[PDB]
Amino acid sequence: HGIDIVINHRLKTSLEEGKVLEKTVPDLNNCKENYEFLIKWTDESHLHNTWETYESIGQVRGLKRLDNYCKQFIIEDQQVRLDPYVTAEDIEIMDMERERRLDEFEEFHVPERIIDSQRASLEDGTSQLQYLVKWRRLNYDEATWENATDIVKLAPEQVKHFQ
Amino acid sequence: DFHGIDIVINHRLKTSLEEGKVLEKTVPDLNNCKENYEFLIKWTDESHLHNTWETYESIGQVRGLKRLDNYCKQFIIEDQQVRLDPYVTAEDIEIMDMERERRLDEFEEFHVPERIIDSQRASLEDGTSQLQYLVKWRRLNYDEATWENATDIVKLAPEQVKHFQK
Repeated sequence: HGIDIVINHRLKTSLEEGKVLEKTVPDLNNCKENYEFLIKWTDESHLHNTWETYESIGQVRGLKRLDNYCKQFIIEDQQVRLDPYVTAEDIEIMDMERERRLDEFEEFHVPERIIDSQRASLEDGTSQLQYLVKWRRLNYDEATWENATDIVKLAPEQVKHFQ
Repeated sequence: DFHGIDIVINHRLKTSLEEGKVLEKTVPDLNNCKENYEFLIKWTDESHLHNTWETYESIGQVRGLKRLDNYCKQFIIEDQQVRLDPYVTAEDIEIMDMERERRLDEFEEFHVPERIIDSQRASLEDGTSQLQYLVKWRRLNYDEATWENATDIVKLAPEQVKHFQK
């Protein structure tokens, strides 16, 4: 359960909008204090992505990934945006680049097909059905085993076509 | 003289909760809304510069709670009745998406100063003092102008401060 990919950031809960509206470039300390980050975890499909702060992720593997995300997608971004000789072109190109990128991650929590189905034996007396899910636009290497009853909540037609 | 819910502007997935929780193909009920989301609050007697994302948990015992309940009903629960419906058409979805987008674009204006109207220097309890600008916000507009800390308003709008000061 480490950081695989950082996908996005947004203003931190319980913090005034004003804080991320300043016309100066944030520091890395600004990044940790002002934002939450949408984390894709190493052990898990995009279905299990979560927004965290630096404080809530705690002592985690893959931290340099969070730092690098901050450097590129907040700090350098804001160097370009807040530059005195920034152009209207630059802004539109950066906006469309970001949108295109976020649009692609949106694919990855959608099942394309369900590939296989095993039932798991739990430590208790009990058992739970699992589906091997191929995700949209991710390859077969990234198909993951998921709880069957989550997949039915998420993708009832794809489970029907299963059956 | 208080801090309650004035307007609920938007909702988003709660921090530390898996995305799957808001990706299910069933209509949320009000308990779902309380557990799965955060909500962007405009507070009574604060400008939109002071809006914050809160959960039902973090807002606690707060005035104007009915406004959060009505936000949930209209914009999450209703919205999902229509989207996850039967009977839904491609046109319905595009219309709803556009309506939301237009609503949220308008709110964006409200934390952007149009003009600084006046300055006063506030006398603080500790014997010190802080300057205060009266800001007219874009698209608001005059009864909603607010006194703001002068230095916030330079971090936010340095040009509309050079032009106030020329």
